[PDB]
Parts: sequence; C-alpha cells; structure tokens
Amino acid sequence: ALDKSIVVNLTSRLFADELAALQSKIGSVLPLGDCHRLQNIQALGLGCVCSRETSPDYIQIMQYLSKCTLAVLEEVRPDSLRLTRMDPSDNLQIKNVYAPFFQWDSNTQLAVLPPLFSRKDSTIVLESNGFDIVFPMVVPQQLGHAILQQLLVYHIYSKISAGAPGDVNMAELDLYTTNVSFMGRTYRLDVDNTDLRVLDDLSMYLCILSALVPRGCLRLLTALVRHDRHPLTEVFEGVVPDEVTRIDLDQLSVPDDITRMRVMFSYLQSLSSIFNLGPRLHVYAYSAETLAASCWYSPR
Amino acid sequence: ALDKSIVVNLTSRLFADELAALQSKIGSVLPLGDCHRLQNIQALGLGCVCSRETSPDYIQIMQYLSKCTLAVLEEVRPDSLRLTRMDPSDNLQIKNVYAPFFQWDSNTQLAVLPPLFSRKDSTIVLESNGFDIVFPMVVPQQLGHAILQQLLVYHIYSKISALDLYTTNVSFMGRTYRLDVDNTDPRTALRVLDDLSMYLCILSALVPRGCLRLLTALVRHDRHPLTEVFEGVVPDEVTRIDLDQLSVPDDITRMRVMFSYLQSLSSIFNLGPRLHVYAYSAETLAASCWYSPR
Amino acid sequence: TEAGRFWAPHPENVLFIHKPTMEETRRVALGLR
Amino acid sequence: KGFAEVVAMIKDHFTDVIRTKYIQLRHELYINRLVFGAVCTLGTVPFDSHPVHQSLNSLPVLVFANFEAACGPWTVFL
Amino acid sequence: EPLGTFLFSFKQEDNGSSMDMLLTPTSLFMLSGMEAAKAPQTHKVAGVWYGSGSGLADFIPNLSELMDTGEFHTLLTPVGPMV
Repeated sequence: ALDKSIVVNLTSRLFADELAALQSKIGSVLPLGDCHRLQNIQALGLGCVCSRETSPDYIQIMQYLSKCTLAVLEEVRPDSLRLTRMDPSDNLQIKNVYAPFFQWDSNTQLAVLPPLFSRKDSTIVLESNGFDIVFPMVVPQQLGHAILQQLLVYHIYSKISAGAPGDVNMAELDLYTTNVSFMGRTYRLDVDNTDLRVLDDLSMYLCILSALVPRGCLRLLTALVRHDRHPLTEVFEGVVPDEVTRIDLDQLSVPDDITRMRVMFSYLQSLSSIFNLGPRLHVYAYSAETLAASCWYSPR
Repeated sequence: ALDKSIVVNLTSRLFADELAALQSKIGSVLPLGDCHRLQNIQALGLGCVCSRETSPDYIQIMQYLSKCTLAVLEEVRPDSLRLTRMDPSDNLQIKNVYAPFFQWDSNTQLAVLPPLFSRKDSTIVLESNGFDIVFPMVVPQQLGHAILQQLLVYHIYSKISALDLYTTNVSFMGRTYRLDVDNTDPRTALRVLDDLSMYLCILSALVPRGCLRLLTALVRHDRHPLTEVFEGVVPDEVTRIDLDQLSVPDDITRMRVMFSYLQSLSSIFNLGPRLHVYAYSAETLAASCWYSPR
Repeated sequence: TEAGRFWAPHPENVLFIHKPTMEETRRVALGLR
Repeated sequence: KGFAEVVAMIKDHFTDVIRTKYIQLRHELYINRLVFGAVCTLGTVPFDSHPVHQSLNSLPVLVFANFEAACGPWTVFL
Repeated sequence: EPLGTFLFSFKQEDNGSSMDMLLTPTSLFMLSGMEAAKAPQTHKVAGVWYGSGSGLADFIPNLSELMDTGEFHTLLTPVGPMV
C-alpha cells in the first residue's frame, strides 16, 4: 500500500566520465539525511560531515550513521538520481561494489562502517556540482569487528615509533597488522602510511581508559564491603594484577577523585556504543557470478 | 489494520483543581501496566513502584520502566482519562510539555527517564481518589546517559561517608542541575555497582602495554585539549606496568578482548526504550517518532 | 548435585560444632587415658 | 524483563559455573581463556501464549504458537 | 525431526560449491560433551540420533582449539525454526 521512492535532483548536468563510475555501482547502500522523496545533493554521501578541509573523524561519523537513514540505488539517470528507501525489516536486493573487494557469503551479518581507507577507493567526486559523495565501507560484522582492531593497534605503534625509534620494529609491526585472516582466506589491506588520521580519537580514548581503569577499580572494590556483597566479586580479586592493588589513594584528593570517576564512566558509555550499535543488516542468499545479495535491514 | 486506544474508567468526578494540571499536560508519556481498553487508575501512575512513604530507588524505578508499555494522552474528560498507545514500530505524534525544559530539533534521539530533578513538580496527587500519578521524564540521549552517570557515582561516594557540589550536580553545556536525593534505597543501585566491580577489574588485567606507553609519551609535554584530566602529571601506577618490552602479537590478543568486553558495557548502562525522532516542529512543540522495541 | 556446580558459594552442608558437647567428651577421654 | 535486567539475571544462574572455572586461573592466567559466554536474541514471542508440553520418542518437547524470529548479535557477557 | 526445532548455521570456510552445515540443539549437545547430569533427558535421545560423538567431530577438527581462544560464538548465526 505504502509507496517509497527517493528522487534526488541536481542543478547541473553530469559529465560523460562520471556517469560510468555511478553505473559501475548500480547497487549500493547510501546514507541519506532526510526521509522525504525530493532532496538536494548535500546529504546523500558523507560529505555533510566528513570533508577534506575539515579534520577526518571516526566517531562523529559513527554517531551519524546510526542516526541516518539508508537508501539503495536503482537507476542512474542524468541528472536525477533514483534511490530506493530502506524500511525497518524490509527485503530488498544489493549488489556489492566496494573497494577493496571483500568476499560476501550468505548467512553473514552486514555491518555498515565508515570508510577509513584511501580516497579513490571510497568516493566518487562529482565535478559538476563540486560536491563529494562518499560510499560507506560495508564489511561483514566479524571482519568489521576485526578490521578495525588491527589497524587501531597499528595506529598506536605508529605514535610510539614517531616519539622513540627503539621500541617498535617495523617488520614486526607490518607483518602482524596489515595481514588479516578470515574465513580461512587472507586480505592484505592498504596501509596508507605514505605520510591514519581517522582513528586518532579512538587511540586517545582507549589509552585514557588504560591508565584510569586500574586507578578506578581499586577504589570501587574497597568502597563496596558489605554483608550483602555479590559473591562473584570475591573471585575477581584474583584476576586484578598485584601491582594494581598497591596504589596509595591518599595521593589524589577527594575533589580530584570525583573528577576522575565521572571521567571514568563518561568515556565508557560513549566508547561502548560506537563499537556496538550501528545500522546493521542480514543477508540470506548470495551468488558469486551475479554478485547480488538479498538482504533485510534491522534497525538498532 | 491496527487500533490503539486506552480509555480509563474512574470512580469519582475529578475536581476543577486537578483537572487544570491535567489539561496543562495534554501531550505526555506515562507508562501503564496492562494492555486493555478499560483500565483502573491504579496502573496509570508510575507510583506503584515510587510512592511517598516508600523510599524510592531510581535504578529500580528505571528498571521498572523498560518492562511496561508506554502511552500518550489524547483527552482529559472530567470523568474518564483517554489515552493512545505506543507499539514497536509505529510512527506517532509526541509533544513535550516537560517542565525542566530542553530544546529538540529534527533528527534527534530520545529516551524515557524517571523524574530525577523535582518530584513535587513532576507528580500530581489526586485527593479525590486517594491515588497519586507519577510522570516520567523524556530526555535526549546525551543527557539521558549523563544523569545516570552521576547517580552511579553518587552511590559510590555516599557509602564511603559511612561534599554535595561534586556528587549531586549533572553537568551540561550552559546549565547545571540538582539531582533529587533525600531518600534513596541504594540496594538496587549497588547491584549495578556490584557488576561494575566485575567488569572494571577484568579490564585492568588485560591492559595493552603500548597504549600505556602512549600516555607516557603524550601527557608529559605534548598537551592536548581532552587530556587535561591528568593535569600534566603521570599517575604513579602507569610507570610500574611499562617495564616490559613491547611486542605486537601480545596486544592483538589483548585488544580483541578489550573490544569484546566493551560490548558488555551496553548491558549495564542501558536506558529505557529509545525514541529516534525524524521530524520535530519548533513553534508547535509537536514531533514525530517511531517507538523502539526493548 | 552437579559437577559444574561443585564449588557453590553457599553449599547445602554447614558445619555446626557444639563446643559445650565437644569439651565434655575430650575431658572424659583425657580421664581414662 | 528487558535487556538491562536479564544480563544481571543470567549471571545469577551461572554463578557456580563462573566460580568453578576461575579457581583454575590463580595458577595460569591466559587472556584467551577469559572469554566466558555470549547471549543472542532469538526473536519475540507474544504475551500469554501457553507453552504446551508434548511427548516424543521418551522426550518432552515444548511448543510456542505464534513465534516470530528476529536474530540479533552475539554479545559477550561475564 | 519434530519439524519445529531451532537451528544454527555453522560456518568455517567455503570449501565446496554448495554444501552447508546445520546444527540442531540436540546435535550441539553431542559436540559439547558435557556431563549427563546437566541435561538428564536429552542425553539418551541425542545419543540415539547419532554415534558416540565422533560422527560429527570429523567435520570440525578444531573443536579443541575453537574452545580455548573462544571463537565458537562468533561462528554461529541463529536461523530460526524449520518449515
């Protein structure tokens, strides 16, 4: 009964060269900042948040994707693009054109992640309007929870080698991070170490936890002595390192410690949700020769 | 298709006093117990768990709030209250009359919280029927977290006392607020803290050594806007752990487990059912949103 | 009564030594010996 | 009960299983061993439908009328 | 089967053209190998649908190592009931 169609108009006609790149990916999943059918160009990519002049972000993109509505290309006509609307729990079809090429199989869980690789793999620059559309990095969830991790480790040891040369070996660092094993197969990713400014914010947060967490959990153990202590917490005293238990908490004052504990939790819920919950969808059928995967979208 | 309507029988004619407050809040969200058309007034209030003589425990009240269905008022007739229903996933009009006022816009996100600032303002008592009605508070998700962040910190530092400016004040851009703590039952707010001692000391065992060495290179000279927590001095503990040499495939096994336990901290910092607002009108104070499932 | 539930924090058996009855049985046994 | 309660409720069911395992790691602490369990969401059931007991071959088997499925992620509880 | 059981799609690597591996919860009780007293009913029933536990262990040789590092909950995608 309900009708859904998203038709984006433009001001100027497209070039003949840029039409072949949009015909290259006739099936894709774009993000889209509005739910209405008629819309301007400035929302349908990631150019609304991420740009060249602005500093590249991870988290403000990941805040954006869960808030944003997804859409799928059907037909590219100059100049009026034709997207199709994504509904909560709706069955539709996806062709998988994303650079670099990761292999999709059926009964995997698709996790939409922001692009953190090079530019020419991710985006297609529209010279007619002067605006950049950016296609997101669609990666299966177990890769997407692992392709981020080895790069985020790689960004830390890049910050150590730039501050001190003797602590990090490059051959130890390259061989263990840029090679990703999944489904029995391997993938050698593009490092782009030519100058990873995307993951600098996550490299700040996880480290600030790593100093404050063992400072945090000592005070939270000793403050909770009861006759009604939960009995599993008696076991986890053996898990904490012995060096952690030897903090003199007299050194930090009470006005310092309230600032720490509010800093302690406030990073935790802001960091947990940006690993956990984004626009994430399922696929029940796949064919390698047609490159078409029937999908269905589950919000939240 | 589907209908949604709850009309509430009531055994006494309401006074003109209490009807003026109910006419003031014609667009409001209150939870209620059962799923029927006809309903007694003893389920409409949130005060079946939060009464006056009972000491309220706002974690258990918030724990209560995810169970119940939520409902929006349509009319206040002088005998029968009339409400409409919220089911996942359905688009519906919502209108904020909520008294500690915040400003929304299109493409914002919400949550439903128990009243944590002024109970006497956000609850009206019905002297005609003898049963009182308690209204929850709708909050955008950033302050939806940030009030629960302060209340978990507060029960930590009331037990050590066995002063108030650091423990009872929820911070936000432009405003500061006062939490309502005079009588709080800590026992349901401490079991959440009992699980926090479980997760946080496990995360202190699998700490990445390179990400500790990053702060020893950072906070001594390289000062950044968001590292002002340490005030320029390293903690004494961080110098002790970094005596080992760095190696990559140690941290690869560690950082995946660091990743996997931060998946668990969703379950302890949960809000109620969330509300993803797509269109909000400004001068009318109406909105439009789809109710999320729990 | 399960193998995985062996080291329960509150198991069903509780020691209860009645110290008055234990001293009287020591002292008679130290009288004969 | 909603997702915020049952994660605390599943910990009370598996209390003994947490305790009998973690006696071992006072001696050997392997970070690979610390992962314990996971919880998925198999989809909703409507309220007040009676699960009806059956018998097969014996084997007693419950049944849920009006079941609908909605798969979710695996989140690591401990 | 009683035509309404719950399922799981275990996945390791596409080795064949189209061969798939499905796990009923009676079958996953056999790959587990726990004691009889944890589930005193299904152990008799799941012992007669299959062998002693090596008929299914031949397909996954890593069942010792998939339990140590803890990757087994990442390889199951819940499917639903039979039709």
